Amino acid sequence: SVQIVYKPVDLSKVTSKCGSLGNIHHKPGGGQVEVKSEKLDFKDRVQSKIGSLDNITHVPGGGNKKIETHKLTFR
Amino acid sequence: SVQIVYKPVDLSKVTSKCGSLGNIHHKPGGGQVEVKSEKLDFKDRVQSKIGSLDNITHVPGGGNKKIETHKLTFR
Amino acid sequence: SVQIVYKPVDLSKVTSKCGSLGNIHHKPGGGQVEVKSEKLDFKDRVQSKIGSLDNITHVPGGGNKKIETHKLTFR
Amino acid sequence: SVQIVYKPVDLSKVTSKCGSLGNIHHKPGGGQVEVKSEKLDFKDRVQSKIGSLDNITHVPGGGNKKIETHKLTFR
Amino acid sequence: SVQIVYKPVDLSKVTSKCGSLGNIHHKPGGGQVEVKSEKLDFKDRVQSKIGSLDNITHVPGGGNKKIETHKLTFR
Amino acid sequence: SVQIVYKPVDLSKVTSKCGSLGNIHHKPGGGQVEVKSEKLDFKDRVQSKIGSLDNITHVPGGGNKKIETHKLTFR
Amino acid sequence: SVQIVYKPVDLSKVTSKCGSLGNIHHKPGGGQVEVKSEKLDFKDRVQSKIGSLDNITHVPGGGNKKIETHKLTFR
Repeated sequence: SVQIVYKPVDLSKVTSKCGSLGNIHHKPGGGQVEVKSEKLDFKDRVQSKIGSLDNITHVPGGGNKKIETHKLTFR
Repeated sequence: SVQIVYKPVDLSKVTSKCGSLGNIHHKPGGGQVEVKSEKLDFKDRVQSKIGSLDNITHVPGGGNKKIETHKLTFR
Repeated sequence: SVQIVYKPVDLSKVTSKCGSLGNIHHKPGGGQVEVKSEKLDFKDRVQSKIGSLDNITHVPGGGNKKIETHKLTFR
Repeated sequence: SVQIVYKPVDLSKVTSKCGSLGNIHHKPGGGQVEVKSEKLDFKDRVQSKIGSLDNITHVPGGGNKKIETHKLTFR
Repeated sequence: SVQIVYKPVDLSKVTSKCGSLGNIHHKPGGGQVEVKSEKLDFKDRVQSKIGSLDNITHVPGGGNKKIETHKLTFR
Repeated sequence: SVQIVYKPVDLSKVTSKCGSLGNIHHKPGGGQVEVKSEKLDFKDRVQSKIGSLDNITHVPGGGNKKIETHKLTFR
Repeated sequence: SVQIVYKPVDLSKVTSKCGSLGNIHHKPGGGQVEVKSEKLDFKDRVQSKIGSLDNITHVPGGGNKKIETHKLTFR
């Protein structure tokens, strides 16, 4: 016989108090990109950017992240 | 015989108090992109950007994320 | 017989008090990128950027992260 | 017979009090990148940047991180 | 008494033989311009551009110029 | 008495033989310009560009120039 | 009495034989310019660029120049 008991408890807390965020300026002068890739062959769970000129301004009032992977494997 | 008990408890908290967000400016001068890719062949769960000139201004009042993958596998 | 009891407790705390964020300026003069890659062949859980000219301004009021991987494997 | 009891307790605390953040300026003059890679072959859990000219301005009011990997393996 | 004789002779020649002109490509990625000029005051024979984002493709089969200012001033 | 004789002779020649001009490519990634000029005051024969992001592709089959200023001043 | 005789002779020659011009590529990654000039005051025969991000591709089949200033001044 086998018994497995997986009873994790999480009363955890992730938080911020953040006042004014204010004067965020993001002013990029524009570059230049070239790519040559005579053939491509992607096959499983692939994430790809091949050519890109990508600006982001990401200004979250909180932006608090909490990743909580569980895995229970029996064989 | 086998018994498995998977009883995780989560009373967890993810939070922000964020005041004014205010003057976010995102003013990108526009680049230039070229790609040559004489053939492509994508086959399973592929995410792809091949050529791109992509600006984002992402300004969430909260933006708090909480990812909670469970997996229980028996064989 | 076997008994396994996996009962972790987490009352943990991740936090910030952050006042004004204020004058963040991000003003990049635009570069130049070239790539030649006569063939590519990606096959499992691949993350790829092949050519890129990517600016980010990431200004989270909190931005507190908490990664909590569990794994219980029985054989 | 076997008994395993995995009962870690974590009442831990990760924190900051951070006043004004203020005048962060990030003004990069734009470089130049070239890559030649006549063929590529990626196969498992690969993270790759092949050519890149990437600026980041990451200004989190908190930015406190807490990584908590557990693993319990029985054979 | 005074005599002035202004008898310049010009049998001059300005010329080109120019075959095919062919594949001129002019593909500009679009910039960004800002100007602040709280007051302006222009007064004689002024040529001005104050803000501009101006592309030209000027492809004259000849384009030969010949400027020939004379001036004779007596007092 | 006075005599002045101004009899310049010009049988001069300016020339080119130029075959094919061919593959001229002009592909500028787009910059970024800012100007602050709280007041301006221009007054005689002024040529001015105050802010500008200006591309030119000037491909004359000849483009031969010949400037020939004369001036005769008597007092 | 006075006699002045100004009889310059110019049978001069300016020339080129130039075959194919061919593969001229001009691919600038885009910069960034800022100017602050709290007041300006221009007054005679002024040529000015105050802020600029200016690309030129000037590909003349000939481009031969010939400047020939004369001046005769009597007092």
